[PDB]
Amino acid sequence: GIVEQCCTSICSLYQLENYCN
Amino acid sequence: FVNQHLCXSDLVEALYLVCGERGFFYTKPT
Repeated sequence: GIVEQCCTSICSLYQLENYCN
Repeated sequence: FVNQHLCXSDLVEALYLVCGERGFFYTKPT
């Protein structure tokens, strides 16, 4: 749910840069 | 950083600045 906790809530850029791929 | 609110338009806009040409591809279906 990268979009869930991020769109339906808040998240951390750290886990966001983990998608660099 | 600011509240990490990302929704499609921002989701990609985020990985875009967070990753950029590094190659970012968020999910959606899974």
